[PDB]
Amino acid sequence: MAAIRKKLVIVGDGACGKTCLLIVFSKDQFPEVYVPTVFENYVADIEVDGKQVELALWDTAGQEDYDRLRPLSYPDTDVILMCFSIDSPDSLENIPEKWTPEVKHFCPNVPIILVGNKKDLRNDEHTRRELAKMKQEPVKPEEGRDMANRIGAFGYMECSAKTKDGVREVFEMATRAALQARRGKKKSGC
Amino acid sequence: NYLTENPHKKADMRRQDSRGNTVLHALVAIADNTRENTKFVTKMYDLLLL
Amino acid sequence: LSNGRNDTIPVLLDIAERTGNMREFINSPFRDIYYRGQTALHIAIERRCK
Ligand SMILES: Nc1nc2c(ncn2[C@@H]2O[C@H](COP(=O)(O)OP(=O)(O)O)[C@@H](O)[C@H]2O)c(=O)[nH]1
Ligand SMILES: [Mg+2]
Repeated sequence: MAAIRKKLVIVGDGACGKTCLLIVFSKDQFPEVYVPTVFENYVADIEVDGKQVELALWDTAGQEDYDRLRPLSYPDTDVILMCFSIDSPDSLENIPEKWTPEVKHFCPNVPIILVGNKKDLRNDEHTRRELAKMKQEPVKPEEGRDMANRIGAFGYMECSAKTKDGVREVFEMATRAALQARRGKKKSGC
Repeated sequence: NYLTENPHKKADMRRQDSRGNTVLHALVAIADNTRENTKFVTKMYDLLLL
Repeated sequence: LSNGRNDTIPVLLDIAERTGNMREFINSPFRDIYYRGQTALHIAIERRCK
């Protein structure tokens, strides 16, 4: 009828595929040569259940001087995809440590989807050997499920930008979570 | 007239802002009781409705 | 705006598309809490230049 505008924001460690995830969502064509540090000023059309939603996709990077301007993207945020890398175990443990408190501080009572990207690389021989060099292993799905339960995640999926696996369903569930308008107020003052 | 009807992209009149106010709530919000204001507020309201 | 017409808007837009990122340029919002969300389109409409 009249498309509804919902704000989606991505926060995660660098090199975990956030920008590539949004890009594959946008044009459905993997950029093999050039990837911008951020994907900006885009709105995409999605229909999930009889409702037509324009999703405005913001992107946050922290490489150089973007961290100072990151807080400014959090206001009026409707839904968040907290993202991390499956082929990089270091990404997971920082999510409870540093990413979560900033998200809670600037924008509370917001839905959050914890996602792990690039399922293909966990079975890759090169990444497996590199992790085994430090007596490590790729992030197990069980650990991701436990984390999703642990930090209040609305849902937990996995993406693959190269193979375009699960992006459509991931963003569908993201906008489905966004369309919910929370539950009133809790301990609201007299 | 141009924004609603142009080949590139059309802004439909039924869209609501963050507050939920449609173009008509917005036109009521600026509405005042001076003649200089009502004279065009009512005209634009009828135009958009039709 | 000088007498309703600035000779650099077309050149800026031409350079922007030629440089590859027209989309990100035409609609870039303000970030200060005081003007959040305001677009170049808002300025064009407010200045009353069709
Ligand atoms: N082989 C492969 N590489 C990927 C995939 N997704 C992301 N990458 C790589 O991850 C790198 C950086 O990811 P990026 O989009 O910049 O994540 P960001 O740093 O959070 O913005 C890119 O150079 C890609 O080559 C994938 O599905 N397969
Ligand atoms: Mg990037």
